[PDB]
Amino acid sequence: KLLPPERMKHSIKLVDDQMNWCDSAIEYLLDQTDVLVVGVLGLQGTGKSMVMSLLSANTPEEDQRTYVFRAQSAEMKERGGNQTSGIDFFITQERIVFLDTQPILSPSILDHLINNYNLPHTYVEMQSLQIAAFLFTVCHVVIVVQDWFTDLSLYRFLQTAEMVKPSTEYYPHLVFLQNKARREDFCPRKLRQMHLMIDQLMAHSHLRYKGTLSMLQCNVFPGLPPDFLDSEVNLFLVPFMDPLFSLLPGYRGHPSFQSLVSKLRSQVMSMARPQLSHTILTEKNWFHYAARIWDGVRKSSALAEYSRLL
Amino acid sequence: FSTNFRDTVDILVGSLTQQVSGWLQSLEAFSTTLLGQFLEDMEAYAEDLSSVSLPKLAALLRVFSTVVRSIAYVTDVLYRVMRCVTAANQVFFSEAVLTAANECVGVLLGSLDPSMTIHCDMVITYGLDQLENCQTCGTDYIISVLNLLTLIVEQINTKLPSSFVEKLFIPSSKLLFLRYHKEKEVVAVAHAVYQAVLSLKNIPVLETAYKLILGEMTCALNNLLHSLQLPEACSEIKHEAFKNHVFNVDNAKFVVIFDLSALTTIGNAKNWALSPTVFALLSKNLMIVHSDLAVHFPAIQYAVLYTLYSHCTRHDHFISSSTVTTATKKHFSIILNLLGILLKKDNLNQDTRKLLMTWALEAAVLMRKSETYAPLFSLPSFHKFCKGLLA
Amino acid sequence: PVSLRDLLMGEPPWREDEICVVGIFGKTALRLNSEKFSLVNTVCDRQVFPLFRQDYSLLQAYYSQESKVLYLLLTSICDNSQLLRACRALQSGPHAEAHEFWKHQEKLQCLSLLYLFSVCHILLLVHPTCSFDITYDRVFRALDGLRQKVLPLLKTAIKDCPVGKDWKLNCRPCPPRLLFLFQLNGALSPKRRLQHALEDQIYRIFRKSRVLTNQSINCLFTVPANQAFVYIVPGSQEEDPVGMLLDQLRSHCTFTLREFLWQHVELVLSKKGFDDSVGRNPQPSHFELPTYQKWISAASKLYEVSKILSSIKVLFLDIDTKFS
Ligand SMILES: Nc1ncnc2c1ncn2[C@@H]1O[C@H](COP(=O)(O)OP(=O)(O)OP(=O)(O)O)[C@@H](O)[C@H]1O
Ligand SMILES: [Mg+2]
Repeated sequence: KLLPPERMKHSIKLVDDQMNWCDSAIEYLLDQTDVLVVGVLGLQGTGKSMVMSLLSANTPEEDQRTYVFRAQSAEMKERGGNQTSGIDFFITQERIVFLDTQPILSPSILDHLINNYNLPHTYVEMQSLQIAAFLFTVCHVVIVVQDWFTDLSLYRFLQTAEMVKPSTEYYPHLVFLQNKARREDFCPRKLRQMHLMIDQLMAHSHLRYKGTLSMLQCNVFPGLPPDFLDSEVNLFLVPFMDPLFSLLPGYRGHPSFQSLVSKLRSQVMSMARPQLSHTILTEKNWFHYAARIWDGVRKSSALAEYSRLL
Repeated sequence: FSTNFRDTVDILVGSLTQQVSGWLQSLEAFSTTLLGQFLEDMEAYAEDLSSVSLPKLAALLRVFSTVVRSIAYVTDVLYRVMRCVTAANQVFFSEAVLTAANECVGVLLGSLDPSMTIHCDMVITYGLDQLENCQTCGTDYIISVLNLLTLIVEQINTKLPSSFVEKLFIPSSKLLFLRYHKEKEVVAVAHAVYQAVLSLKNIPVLETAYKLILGEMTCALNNLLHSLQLPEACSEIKHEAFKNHVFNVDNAKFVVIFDLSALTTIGNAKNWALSPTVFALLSKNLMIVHSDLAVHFPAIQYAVLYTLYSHCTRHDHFISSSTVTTATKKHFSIILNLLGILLKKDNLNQDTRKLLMTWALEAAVLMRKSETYAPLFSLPSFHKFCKGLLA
Repeated sequence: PVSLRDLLMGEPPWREDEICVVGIFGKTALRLNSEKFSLVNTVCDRQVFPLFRQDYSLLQAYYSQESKVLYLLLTSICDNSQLLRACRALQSGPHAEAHEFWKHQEKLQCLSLLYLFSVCHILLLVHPTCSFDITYDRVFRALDGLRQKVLPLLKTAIKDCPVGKDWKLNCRPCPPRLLFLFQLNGALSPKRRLQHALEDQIYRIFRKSRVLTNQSINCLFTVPANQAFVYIVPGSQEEDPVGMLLDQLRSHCTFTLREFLWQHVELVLSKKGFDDSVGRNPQPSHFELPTYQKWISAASKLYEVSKILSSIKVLFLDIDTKFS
């Protein structure tokens, strides 16, 4: 008489591709408290869907055709199109909510909207800003996935999104995930430059991008002392897919993909869960709060002010 | 057939040269008297030069090389004549003619065998002159010059003066600046040059090259240590040629890795009596890479361990020994001690740990195969090795 | 390989030779070997740039006699090399000072880009990933209008030049052709399909944003209508020399970019020019083939350039500042 409610096999659609709410996740929610919400953000081919799938209910040794979050297929890469649309939803058995996100400012959505405001160009930017603000106001942590280092345009977008957010202020933690890392990026000399650039580029961001999720203490660098870094921000690197002398494998210079994925998952799960509103909330209450926030963000006033400026 | 080749030569003397060259080579006295026409033509053109005759000279050189390749006292005379006619045209400075001449000289020199006393001063000065002015050259001229140098070194064995290699491995030498090319072919030919130089049977001419290489490695290591805010070391293998020089972090790492890879020529030999033994150099001289350099520059440590493992695995880890036998009577103990000390550490990388474990497994499996290696289980290095494996 | 400012001040061997100007710009990731340097070395087939070698903008110039072509490389805050130095300087030496600093850097980069967009024959934009940022569409939209407010001032300084007639009117030799270069970055014949899809997407996006028009005169740049203008550099072991050396050690212990560029260079070198107009009524496009001294006579005057600062201050962080 204490069996679990149900087990989710595949992620559902929390928000339709037309920016419409979809109330269909209450069937898998309970009345428990102390819930954790994780969101993702990134460009078109960064790999947010794969990261979310591997961090929620998947393993690297499994296949990409059975992932909880649909990933880009080989036939789709040749056409230069996107796969994830709208916002997804999935909750693991540990009562951890995972939220996916479509690419921001991606040319695929723009091209699809061409054959369908003053011009059909600021619409994509506003949709991206709306999603960023929503994830920044109803999620406990947000992970930013970057295909390459220093895009120089994501920081400005993040600051602008946080400046136009809906609303003793609450600022969720920010995580910088560098996907498809190489050996050259796994050196202390380059690490210092990376941390310095990240810290100097977000000096007045008001977000919690430091003091938590320190990969230096996760045994990634055995002999690297903590004082070697002026300010270790929350940055993590994810590498590319992976008689006796002649059988020695090649030298990669970076830890195994599975090891880093497991470490990242453990660190994400062992994170804090601060309060969102000025009251305690449960799973159902959190769902209702998120729905109300999305409804308010859609018919907001700051967005119109920013729209007349473009 | 005597007159049939004339039409082919005339047609080829005008991207399709490969087809005619292959056909002529596969088609097959008269050649002895036929080469005289080309020799006289080149001599006349060179004399009249002292500028549109360059394409003709290049075509003649290419056809001459093809006809000679299609196939013993006039070889030196013809080689000297070709070298003089090529060096005479030192005004136009055309890369095509130089490349063709280099290929022709290379094939002509390779036709004979290293069992004579041909004139080497002219060839040495020609190669040095071409190398001293081959910095901002094309991708093919550099490869041709390096190939010619390798062929010259291989052809002249035990007769090359010490001055030849003394001025070839110095900072002012352009050879050291040619290995920085992005193309893999240039790096491959450079490594081939290093291998040919280190594959000499003359100890006095090889000792200077070995010392120069060691000095360069020491200079790069010292530069890295200084840039990492640490005192210098390895002062027992320093050289005067590299007393004061500056190497960047990336440049120093690249130089160290290149030298370590080049040392495999003598490290992987199949049986070289030098003062600093390769085993001692990679096991006792370069002991600072595991203290602090293994954290910021693990590539150097991995390369050193890889070359040491490759050199030790070819001699059965020196088990039978535990002249050559007496000199290697204390190699297994050192290997075991090094493995134990490295494994007992807690600041090792994944690749380094995997390599060390593979080496340890190979050594262990090796230990019990013999029934004659039983006394080797009482020495302390074995206990340290077991402790490292357990920890 | 010398600075542009140090080249205009100073020729007899090539005083009058027909050449083509090729501008190189775009973003670059944090790496030892930059994409622009490798591109120049591969195109010239020689080690032009040796390996291991207030404002944050730089313009480098290099002449190639074997091909009679001039290359103009642009470096700004977009590249990680300059961004790292800027951050390091800012670390040692307020929410209002940083904003002004970034705004000034962006304005300087925009001015340099505008200068390159009027003294180049063919220009190419690089990128570290296959996907192209749509933000560029806005940058160009904010650049064209800028030249419209600076064109009357530029033609006044080059009035006494032997460039010609069309050059003095359009302040450019001919409508420059823009090329796009991307990198595989581990993605994925599929390459041809990906290139075609990218070209179609770029053309549609640029046409919708009104950046590209039927007339090849009003627009600041055009793209070919029947040839290829998008190239994807495949992965190779050239990058990270340490890895290549390790691979070599392990082994011992046990179209094309050039053609892609000449396809367009042969047109300008043959005086034919460019013709891109399918608006049901094409019109002739101005084109000129100046020499070394002839090109420098105008390049120096354009580089030396009162009212430019005032016009550039009216044009991005401006939206964010206004909203705040
Ligand atoms: N670390 C990685 N190593 C190798 N391949 C990867 C890596 N991350 C992602 N990929 C592959 O590259 C592509 C990235 O797309 P993916 O499905 O992971 O999500 P995405 O790029 O966020 O998608 P969307 O276009 O919806 O934003 C996929 O084909 C995936 O298999
Ligand atoms: Mg996706």
